[PDB]
Amino acid sequence: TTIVGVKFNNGVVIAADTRSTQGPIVADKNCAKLHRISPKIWCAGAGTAADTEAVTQLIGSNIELHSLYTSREPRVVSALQMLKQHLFKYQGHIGAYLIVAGVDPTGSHLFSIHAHGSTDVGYYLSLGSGSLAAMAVLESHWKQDLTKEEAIKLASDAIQAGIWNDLGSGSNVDVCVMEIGKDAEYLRNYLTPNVREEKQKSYKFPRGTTAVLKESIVNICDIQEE
Amino acid sequence: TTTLAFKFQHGVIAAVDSRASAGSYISALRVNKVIEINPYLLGTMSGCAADCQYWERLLAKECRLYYLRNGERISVSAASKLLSNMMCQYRGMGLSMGSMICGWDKKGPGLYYVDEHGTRLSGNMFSTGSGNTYAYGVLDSNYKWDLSVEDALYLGKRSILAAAHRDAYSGGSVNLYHVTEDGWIYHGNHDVGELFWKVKEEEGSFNNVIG
Amino acid sequence: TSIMAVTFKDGVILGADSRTTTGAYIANRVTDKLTRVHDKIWCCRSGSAADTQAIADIVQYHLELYTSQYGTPSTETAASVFKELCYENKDNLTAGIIVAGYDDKNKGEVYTIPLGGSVHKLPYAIAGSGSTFIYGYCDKNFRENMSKEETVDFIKHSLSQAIKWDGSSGGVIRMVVLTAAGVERLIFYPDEYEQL
Amino acid sequence: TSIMAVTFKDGVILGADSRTTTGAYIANRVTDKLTRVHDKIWCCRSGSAADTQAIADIVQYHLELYTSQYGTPSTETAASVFKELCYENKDNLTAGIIVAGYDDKNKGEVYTIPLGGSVHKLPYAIAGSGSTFIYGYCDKNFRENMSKEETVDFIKHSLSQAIKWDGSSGGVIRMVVLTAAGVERLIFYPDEYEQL
Amino acid sequence: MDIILGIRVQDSVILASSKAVTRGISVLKDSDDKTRQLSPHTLMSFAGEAGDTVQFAEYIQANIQLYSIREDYELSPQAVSSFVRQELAKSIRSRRPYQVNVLIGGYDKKKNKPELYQIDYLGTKVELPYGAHGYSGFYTFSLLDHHYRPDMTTEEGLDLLKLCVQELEKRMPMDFKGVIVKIVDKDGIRQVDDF
Amino acid sequence: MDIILGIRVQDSVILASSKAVTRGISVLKDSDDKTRQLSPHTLMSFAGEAGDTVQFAEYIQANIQLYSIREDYELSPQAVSSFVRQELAKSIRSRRPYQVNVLIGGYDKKKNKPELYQIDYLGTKVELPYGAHGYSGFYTFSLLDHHYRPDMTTEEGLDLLKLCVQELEKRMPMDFKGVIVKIVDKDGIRQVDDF
Amino acid sequence: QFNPYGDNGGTILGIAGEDFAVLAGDTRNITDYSINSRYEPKVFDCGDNIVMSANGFAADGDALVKRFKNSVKWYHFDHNDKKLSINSAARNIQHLLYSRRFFPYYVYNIIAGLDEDGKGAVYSFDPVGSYQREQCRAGGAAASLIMPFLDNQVNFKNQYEPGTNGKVKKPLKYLSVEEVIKLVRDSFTSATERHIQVGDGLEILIVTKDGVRKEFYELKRD
Amino acid sequence: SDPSSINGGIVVAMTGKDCVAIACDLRLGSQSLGVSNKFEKIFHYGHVFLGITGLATDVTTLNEMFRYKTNLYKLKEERAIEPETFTQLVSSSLYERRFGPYFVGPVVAGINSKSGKPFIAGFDLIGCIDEAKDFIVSGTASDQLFGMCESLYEPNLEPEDLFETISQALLNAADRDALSGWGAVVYIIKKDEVVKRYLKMRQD
Amino acid sequence: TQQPIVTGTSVISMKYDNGVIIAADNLGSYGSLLRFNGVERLIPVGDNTVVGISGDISDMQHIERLLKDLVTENAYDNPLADAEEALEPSYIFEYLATVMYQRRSKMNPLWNAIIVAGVQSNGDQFLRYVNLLGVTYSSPTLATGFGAHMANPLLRKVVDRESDIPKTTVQVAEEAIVNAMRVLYYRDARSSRNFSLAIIDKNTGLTFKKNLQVENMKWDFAKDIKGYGTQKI
Ligand SMILES: *[B]([O])([O])[C]([C][C]([C])[C])[N]C(=O)[C]([C]C1=[C][C]=[C][C]=[C]1)[N]C(=O)C1=[C]N=[C][C]=N1
Ligand SMILES: *[B]([O])([O])[C]([C][C]([C])[C])[N]C(=O)[C]([C]C1=[C][C]=[C][C]=[C]1)[N]C(=O)C1=[C]N=[C][C]=N1
Ligand SMILES: *[B]([O])([O])[C]([C][C]([C])[C])[N]C(=O)[C]([C]C1=[C][C]=[C][C]=[C]1)[N]C(=O)C1=[C]N=[C][C]=N1
Ligand SMILES: *[B]([O])([O])[C]([C][C]([C])[C])[N]C(=O)[C]([C]C1=[C][C]=[C][C]=[C]1)[N]C(=O)C1=[C]N=[C][C]=N1
Ligand SMILES: [Cl-]
Ligand SMILES: [Cl-]
Ligand SMILES: [Mg+2]
Ligand SMILES: [Mg+2]
Ligand SMILES: [Mg+2]
Ligand SMILES: [Mg+2]
Ligand SMILES: [Mg+2]
Repeated sequence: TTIVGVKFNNGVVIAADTRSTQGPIVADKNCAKLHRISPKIWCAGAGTAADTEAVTQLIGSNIELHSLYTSREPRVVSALQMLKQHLFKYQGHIGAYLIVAGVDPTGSHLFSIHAHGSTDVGYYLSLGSGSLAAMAVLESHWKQDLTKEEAIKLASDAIQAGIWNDLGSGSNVDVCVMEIGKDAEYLRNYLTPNVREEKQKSYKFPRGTTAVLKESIVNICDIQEE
Repeated sequence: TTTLAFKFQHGVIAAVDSRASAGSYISALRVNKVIEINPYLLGTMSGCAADCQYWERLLAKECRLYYLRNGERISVSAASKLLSNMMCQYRGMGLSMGSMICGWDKKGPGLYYVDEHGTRLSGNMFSTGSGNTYAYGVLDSNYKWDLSVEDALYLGKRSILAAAHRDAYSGGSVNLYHVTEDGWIYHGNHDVGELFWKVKEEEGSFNNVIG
Repeated sequence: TSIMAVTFKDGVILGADSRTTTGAYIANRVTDKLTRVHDKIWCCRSGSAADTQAIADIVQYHLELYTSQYGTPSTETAASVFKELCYENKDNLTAGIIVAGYDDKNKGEVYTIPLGGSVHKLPYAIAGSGSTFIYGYCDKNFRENMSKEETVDFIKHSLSQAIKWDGSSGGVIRMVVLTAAGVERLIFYPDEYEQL
Repeated sequence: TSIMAVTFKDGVILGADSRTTTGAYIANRVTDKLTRVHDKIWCCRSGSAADTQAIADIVQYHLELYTSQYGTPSTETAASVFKELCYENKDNLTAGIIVAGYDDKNKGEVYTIPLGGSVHKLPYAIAGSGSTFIYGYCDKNFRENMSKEETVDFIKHSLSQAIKWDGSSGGVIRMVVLTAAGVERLIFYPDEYEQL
Repeated sequence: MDIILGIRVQDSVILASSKAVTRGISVLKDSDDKTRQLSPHTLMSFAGEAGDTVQFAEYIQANIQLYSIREDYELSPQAVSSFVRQELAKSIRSRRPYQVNVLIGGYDKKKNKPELYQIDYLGTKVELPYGAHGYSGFYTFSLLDHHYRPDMTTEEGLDLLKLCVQELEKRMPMDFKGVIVKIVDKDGIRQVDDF
Repeated sequence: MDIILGIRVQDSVILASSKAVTRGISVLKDSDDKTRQLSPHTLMSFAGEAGDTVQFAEYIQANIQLYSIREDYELSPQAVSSFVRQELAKSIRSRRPYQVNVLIGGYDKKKNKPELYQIDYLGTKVELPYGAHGYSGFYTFSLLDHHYRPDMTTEEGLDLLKLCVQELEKRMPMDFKGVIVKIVDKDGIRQVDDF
Repeated sequence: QFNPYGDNGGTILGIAGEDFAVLAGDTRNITDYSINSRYEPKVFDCGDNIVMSANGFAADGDALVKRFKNSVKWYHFDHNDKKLSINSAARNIQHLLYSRRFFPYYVYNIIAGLDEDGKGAVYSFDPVGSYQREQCRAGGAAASLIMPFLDNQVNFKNQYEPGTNGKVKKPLKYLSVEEVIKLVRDSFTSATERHIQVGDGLEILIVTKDGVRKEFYELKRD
Repeated sequence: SDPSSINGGIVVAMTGKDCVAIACDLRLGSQSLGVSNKFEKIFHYGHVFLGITGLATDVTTLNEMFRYKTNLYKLKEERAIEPETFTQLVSSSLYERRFGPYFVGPVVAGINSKSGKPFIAGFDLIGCIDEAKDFIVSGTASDQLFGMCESLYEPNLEPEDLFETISQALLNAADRDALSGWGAVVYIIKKDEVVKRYLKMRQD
Repeated sequence: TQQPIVTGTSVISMKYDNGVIIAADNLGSYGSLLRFNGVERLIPVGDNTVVGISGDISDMQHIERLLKDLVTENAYDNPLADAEEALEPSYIFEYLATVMYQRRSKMNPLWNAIIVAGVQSNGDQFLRYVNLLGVTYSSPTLATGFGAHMANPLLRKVVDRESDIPKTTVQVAEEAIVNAMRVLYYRDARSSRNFSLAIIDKNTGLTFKKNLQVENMKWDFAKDIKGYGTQKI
């Protein structure tokens, strides 16, 4: 997994690859690692997939209720605090490694959070197995006062470094841009540099190739009238 | 793996399955678990394939040298003992080999069981490998010394089928051999998939399975 | 990690490196280990980042509630709340914390809380993996009632050496000055402190 | 154990504490860790007492036989014989040795040989459990081409601090001076070096 | 304990269970009945860890007997087998699981059909024409696969069962001291006193 | 292997040894003869780890047969037992010891006396009126302690031996597939073909 | 503790035709989650019209190939420049592997070429030296992904003729070199998609009576 | 020892043109011993189909649990549950046992009754959703199935063509797995008709 | 079997149009202690080869002596020792690879990761890796330890495949190497600012650069970072 977060002039951008693995096998080639906690607070997750989704949905649910209770738009520091206290309580057993970003009435924010509950602040961050390849790119090309366009480029380039160089990462690049005073734009499959080439042959079989013993209609309808 | 061999009126039958596994993965559908040592000697294979192949092909070297020095063919008893002595040298070193040495010599048909511990047992009937318990069931209830070559061949064949069906690490195909005083005779490769259905219909067995 | 807190004439100064490591990988090179639990009561954190953050957050909550009821808490009181958490949860925590604060009555005070959860009031304190390499230097060079400028130089030189020899320490040297005048943050970059 | 060897203008000086421990029991409080392998080639020993004695005895034998055939050996040659023993028998040895010697051609030289059996030629070297606490102090205070009196003070102050903080170090501070003038032994007692 | 076998024929279910009980290196008993009647037309044989087996069996028996009295009605073999399975699936994730494998032989009076259910200690249920637990199946299934028909009589079922026991007695290293055989049919449960 | 028994009566030594050989969970053979004739009036039965037993027995046999040819003379049972003991005491401190326990039954033609020696794999030798290895003695020694006389006939020795085997067959969990019985007396060694 | 073994990934595939044989393998070399090389040749021409690949622990693989190439050289010296037949090479390799029975070469090895009647031959080996002639064999990391596909598309397993419904099997018609190469490329393209250690490049060595030819194809680099 | 490979078994699902297919083997074993050749691993709740591989006791338990929950859903909602909604229910139910999980590999397949859109999904033992467009695989021969599906599959296959593709993917994967086989079933699912076919295969 | 005591971190390298570049820092670490600051881990062999070594320093010094002896031995009875029969990079590597694999086979390895960089007689670039297991591989870019995870991604952006080598100049290649060394200093806890760099060109020969420093570092942004989440001061 390669996930990154990059701050810029008027907001923040996060990105991620789309590969999920169990051992050396790829389970999903186009998996979605960018999560919506609230409309303008999104987080990318690495580690155990069920945990990143579950912890994100739970805090996102409680954030929504909090927003309704307070008549205010949710803050990134609230999601950050709720996530870290939840993860700390489970002493690292909930394997969620997240990059949390968003815009709120206070401004734009970018944080990382580890499974044991520690949080970090930064202008650029990376997590996952490909975080070293991505951070190498970020440390080489990052600068203060980036534009929106420059930050998206930097973020996707950082993910690509993970895609090509880390076996735990691959396939496509997902991006989400959170700019101040605007709707957050979720760019699913922003880049698609790993389309499979055409196969040499068609493996469509002649009808009747497979040997059959019995046939039967399955009743999926309810009990009928009359 | 399921192997069996039994003495009877007209020599000895040898039957083996053909499956090879690496964990749950079936690595080979068609392995040859019988080695033709000489025209009158056979050896079955169960355990580590490398050990079975190496030490039984090395046995054939030693049996050939016996024939050249003495001008006479080696007995089944002597051949089985040479092999059991090889195992005794690597006693404890981790070899894994279970085999039956089948043949015909001056005393008539001969059958010896040999394993990696150095064990050497003479007998009328043996079976080795993960599926040997299933084969023994069919063998013990149907075996007679009065068997014909045709019926004996079928018994060994049917016994491997029984094991191939129930044992997950046995299957693929059945290799049959019939050892006589004029030498061993190969009776073909028999796919278990095709054999199962054939036997089910003709014999009426395996009623529990739908076909 | 290389952290220290030093009392001087006008109050107390906290100092720290900015390195966070996962084995040999530097997970954060610009970490802020100087943490505020009250206006003029700060702490230096070493050990588990998760543990020391969780502790400091709980302490900040306790002192905020203390303040609402009883007014400004003493540095000793803050150290006691840290201690209570570190001592009672010693089996499950890995936290080495230095507590430093400025009162007008008591002036600058420093309390160190090592792994076991014991408390030790000292003129100055050093902690973290990198502190081992500067026990000799700090003992030889520390004086009581130093000036602000002297104390800054003492911490800068001390942490410079701790960073030089300790692989788990590095980055920038952060400092926080606590006096009657207020709270001042200082930062010193590699090109400055490496040539010392 | 706290040991060090320091080159200076007129040659080289070796220094050591005198403590030998079995756990927390001090088995010998007046140990001599400064060992002679040739007239003006000495070594400082740390780690296993049995191992470092066995090694030094073998080296002394090798250099005595070298001398009978080829004349006085260089300090580098002595360090190489130590290295060969420490490197080739690394699985079974626990020895941290500093080799120091005086030639007329090469003057004062210092070679440190840590656990793995690697060799490092340095202006000065520190080793033993207590050395950790004086990396900062020694790095800040060492100068090249010091006088005899300055070098003695440097070693005295350095080992004083190492002894102060390290439980495995203590007793008297022994020193051996290697120059053209000859070989001088020095000793400094607790009442002298503790008040520094 | 060791050996339990089951076979469902045309009009009945036959259960065969070993008689031996061993403590340490000594066989304490050679006439132990490893079975409990759950209802007039439902029999359960069992095998597993010492103590747990009887404890679990008697607990199931009490529950089915309680149901029978409450409703004045006999539960179907299928219903009983599902209740038993749930109790074992419940048990496997407990602090200390009950290490018990069972066969449930019953005659369904509604459908007029014999039924044999095999359930292991994990709560793994399967309906079978013949079944076994432990190593018993390794020796006996090849014979059953060959000789079994669904239209067999009770007498033919007993003869095939004798052949299975003979094969076990020949190729098993352990002496299980023969088997007690019981038949479950429309008339209820009865024991074959000569086997 | 499992079971080996020995009894010295008035004018002979009787050895009884089990017939079973087990590989994994399957009994491969039920007619195995766990014995070797060392000399015309000396028999050795054996039990222990697979392979080692026969290997050791045949090695001892070869050595005694070599001695017999060289000297044209049969060694006394005592002399053979001491040779065997030394080989086992030698073996126990080897890189890989031979895990074999033996009974040596012999008739001394010089003294006109039967003799039974029990030797374990450590090289622990004892001369006894009756003996056993492994767990065999736990079941049988109480019967032998009660019924044994030194003036017993060979026929009485066989009857007491039958009682021992019956007790084993009742209280042992393992099926050892009966025993092969052999008698050693002044006329040599013979096998009892019906037991 | 020192672990003398490692895993360099990679996957290999041998297919025997009627009068030809192919031995293919990916060119990616890895440790854990890192790529060492995108192009590190794994299939080698060993002389005498024999090709070879030892897949698994690369150090043991290189050592075995090096020793076999050496065995071919000395076979010429000792037996008057006689051509080493594929069956003789196979038996020789068994003894090379079994010499380290108690400290094995950690590799799955395949050789390919032509038998003495000019027909296509593939031999397959386990790490300890068991071997056998085969028509079709995939080895290495993605071996379990590829073999079932080859059972279906090379030996027509579970395929029957339409209309008969399971009564008549699909006849085992022979495959051309162009047809085999298509199946090889699709096998590796599929393996690359689902196996992280497979990718970068595919190198195929084709053996005929005319000699040994090479073909290279790009694979996905992620 | 490994709970996910004690009993053995496999499940595979595929999408086609206005159709889906889901298939499974029929084996239940105790490691090497084959116990049953009639242990079906595919269940259905209305028009939503669920295949489950792994530990057999949990397969049975989860089927009974989802029958329980879908029957209540229907009584309250007054409609049958849809594949998308059921997928979330499976995920929620598995994650509630995060630290004491069911050792299973579930697979959902069906067609949304309102949109008519084909749908498949796979899960790990603890609820992570894999919502693939092409195919989902599960079980002891999942590596084999991935290789078969990835080469044999092509999008927009007609129901009778999809049947052949999924059948050959299952059969040949099972024949390279010791713990799978002993029969096989294939469900072909269209918006308002479902056909079930038992396949003839080798019984070893 | 042993454990490494005094250790050296990453060695990084890449090919360019006319030759190869290799670099490694000057640190000898003792666990987390940054013990020795003047350790040369690039060792030239003649004027056509540089061997870069990471891992155990005592074993490095042993290898250094083997190479020094190899040069001495090659000159024996060799009139063309400084010409046609001089040591090639391929000879030096194969020798080391033989030694490494033999030592692992005796369960007593040299605890190192080695990169041999050089230029052959015919002008061809040589760049190959070998380690304690005897594992060998070649690539347009090669790196050991942390360099493999952080340097290779950066260097592969310059030379992604074989066809990019002729398009890459010595200025571009050195720039990439120097940047990678800065990145490793930011992120590797066992690295130092001081390093050595060597260029072996088929035209200009061997250029060995000592006492290089990581420069142009970005740290200013650290002043704005406060707390770990909610803290504002
Ligand atoms: B990435 O590698 O961090 C990635 C991020 C995730 C949010 C999609 N993680 C995974 O792919 C994990 C790796 C892993 C394997 C084994 C244990 C823990 C983590 N995979 C899964 O969570 C996974 C695996 N198989 C099916 C479903 N999910
Ligand atoms: B049989 O199962 O004993 C068989 C006999 C051998 C001659 C082919 N052995 C194997 O299948 C073994 C695994 C095994 C399974 C069950 C019991 C014992 C052993 N596999 C191998 O020998 C082997 C060798 N190379 C590759 C794959 N498998
Ligand atoms: B310092 O090294 O003590 C430092 C202080 C912390 C408050 C930022 N701790 C760490 O870097 C620890 C590891 C450690 C190193 C040395 C001594 C003790 C502990 N790291 C973490 O807590 C950590 C690392 N990566 C991610 C999350 N947390
Ligand atoms: B010093 O502590 O390294 C010292 C130097 C030695 C040459 C006199 N070593 C010891 O005191 C060692 C124990 C030890 C302590 C600290 C670090 C390493 C080793 N003690 C002995 O070798 C010893 C103790 N008692 C009897 C005999 N030997
Ligand atoms: Cl922190
Ligand atoms: Cl001493
Ligand atoms: Mg540092
Ligand atoms: Mg002291
Ligand atoms: Mg069951
Ligand atoms: Mg791939
Ligand atoms: Mg089978």
